[PDB]
Amino acid sequence: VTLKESGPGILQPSQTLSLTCSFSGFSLNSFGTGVGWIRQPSGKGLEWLAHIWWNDYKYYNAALESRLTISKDTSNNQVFLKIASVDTADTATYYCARLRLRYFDYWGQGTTLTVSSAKTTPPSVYPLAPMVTLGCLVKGYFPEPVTVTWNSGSLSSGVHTFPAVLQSDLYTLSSSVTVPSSTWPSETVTCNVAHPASSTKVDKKIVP
Amino acid sequence: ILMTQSPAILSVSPGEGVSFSCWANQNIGTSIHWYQQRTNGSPRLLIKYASESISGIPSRFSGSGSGTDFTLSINSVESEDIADYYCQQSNSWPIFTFGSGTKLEIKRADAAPTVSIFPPSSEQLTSGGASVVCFLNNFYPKDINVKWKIDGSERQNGVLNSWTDQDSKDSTYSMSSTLTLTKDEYERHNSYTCEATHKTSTSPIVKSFNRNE
Amino acid sequence: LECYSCVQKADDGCSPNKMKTVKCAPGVDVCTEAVGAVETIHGQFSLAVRGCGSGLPGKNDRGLDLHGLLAFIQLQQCAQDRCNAKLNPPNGVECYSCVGLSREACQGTSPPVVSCYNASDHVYKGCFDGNVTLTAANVTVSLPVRGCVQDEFCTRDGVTGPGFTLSGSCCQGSRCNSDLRNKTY
Ligand SMILES: *[C@@H]1O[C@H](CO)[C@@H](O[C@@H]2O[C@H](CO)[C@@H](O)[C@H](O)[C@H]2NC(C)=O)[C@H](O)[C@H]1NC(C)=O
Ligand SMILES: *[C@@H]1O[C@H](CO)[C@@H](O)[C@H](O)[C@H]1NC(C)=O
Ligand SMILES: *[C@@H]1O[C@H](CO)[C@@H](O)[C@H](O)[C@H]1NC(C)=O
Repeated sequence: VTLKESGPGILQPSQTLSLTCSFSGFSLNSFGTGVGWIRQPSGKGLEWLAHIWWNDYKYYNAALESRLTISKDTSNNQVFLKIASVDTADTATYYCARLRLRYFDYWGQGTTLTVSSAKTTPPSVYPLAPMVTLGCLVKGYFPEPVTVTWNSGSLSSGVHTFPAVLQSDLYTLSSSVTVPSSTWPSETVTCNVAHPASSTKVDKKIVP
Repeated sequence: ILMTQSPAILSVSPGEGVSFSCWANQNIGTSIHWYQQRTNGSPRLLIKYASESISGIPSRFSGSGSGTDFTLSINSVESEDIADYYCQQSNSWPIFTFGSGTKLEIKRADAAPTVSIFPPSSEQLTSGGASVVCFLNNFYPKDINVKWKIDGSERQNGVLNSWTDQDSKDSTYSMSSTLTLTKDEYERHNSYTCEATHKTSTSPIVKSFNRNE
Repeated sequence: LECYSCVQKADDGCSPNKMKTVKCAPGVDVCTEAVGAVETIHGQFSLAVRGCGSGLPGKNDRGLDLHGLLAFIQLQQCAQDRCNAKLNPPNGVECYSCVGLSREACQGTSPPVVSCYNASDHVYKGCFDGNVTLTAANVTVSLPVRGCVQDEFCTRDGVTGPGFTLSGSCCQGSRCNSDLRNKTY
């Protein structure tokens, strides 16, 4: 039994969010079956939004009953949720899960949505030069995510890649690496940053 | 119906018998269910109707209670049981509500952070910005306070902070602190200091540099 | 104000070619439409009332659960003319099943027998006998209800919604639910 959410990934405020839940291994014709939508803002709790039943009855979170409409096509095994008038507060991971009458036994992997008016921007990658600890700063990219590796993953202990933070609508993070002082600048240390959404990969060698 | 989980954070060693509380303001019978969410993972149904076990769930996860108070217990904690645990009520079917969550943390010996400060890069100064980074790596507990001082004066604005998840190997936390100035402002002050107050020391640990040297 | 006026008793009373249009008494400002669908694990039927109402415009939806019998109620009140037409493997146990039959058919040992099953991986091993009622437009409509439920021991249990009630008693054993109107506590 599987559920797979899909969605637009990024929207600007005011737009309509349209989510699709594609499921297999069960049917939305069984008495007591239902499919619901649940979202989680990053670092925060889970909030139930809406659920639709086999017999086409629909329930909503009353705080969002004005913004929410849920629907289903049983023939194709799909449930849809659209949320009108998106805002920054709709930045969340959205999961679909199947309702056996009272609980969510099976969940999807989730689809992550960012609501921002910022457009796709490659990061600026800066070296941080002072056992000794070195790093690189990845500033001003959109959207998430970036991947940061050091020596392409060959330096893996003592690496801390921090969560991105928003500064004036664009993300920034840093990564730190801690090595014996006997290995730098005697051996090279390079930061490798990939931004999959912009098709970018950048190497920055850190030199004293 | 109000649902309060307790504690929010539950620091535990591997092998202990841990218990999670979920309290209802009202009597909800047995209409409570428990979910596990590992970091970067989907919620996973653990316990059904207070105490019914789910197929394919480890036998260490058990739940109990009826009426207002409900508990989830792990007989022997394993490394992959570090997760968030959520209860959900079905008492007001078809309206479902979740708890705030209980995050299971690993206990470790308290450890003071290794603080390291970095000047702006030469590339960034060309672009017209000047971000001063401070890393605070490998410390416990997660509660930490970073205070920025420039030439003695505290710096209110231009500071962005980020905490890591608990480390997989050493069970420490780490933090970045970023002070962001304009190039013109940065080249008008000499000293940049990041002090960190932590439980390992009464007075804060300070790492600093001077833009003169 | 003119409203559609019709009553549906798990039949076609609210069908295109049975609906009446009524004019309301002075001081009534809304048309009502109330549909209550009740769902057993072997079928579903609906009560419906359309007529002149009272009170304010609005929408009121509610889902109810009585030991595994589900009821779904939608009650809508508007203020425009003719606006009120906007809604529309066995386990061991055997139960009598009434899912749309009249109080005439649904009496004693007359109803069909159904084989319970563990719908949605919940255990349906008790039998139920009661009735559903839906009231709106100063009219009341009710039909009996019988089927499998998750409880063998309820007596005059009930759930309520807006103008809507679903109530009856439960029992253990196959076809226990022959007739439980007299069941004591
Ligand atoms: C649900 O149906 C009826 C509602 O009409 C309940 O009450 C009795 O029903 C019989 C049926 O003709 C009437 O003659 C009686 O007058 C009703 N009771 C009384 C006290 O007058 C019936 O009890 C309900 N069923 C169950 C199982 O509770
Ligand atoms: C419910 O019914 C199915 C089919 O008989 C069975 O596989 C399942 O285990 C039953 N559950 C219980 C709790 O009886
Ligand atoms: C219900 O019980 C009363 C009192 O014992 C009796 O008057 C009545 O006829 C009974 N009805 C049935 C159907 O048993």
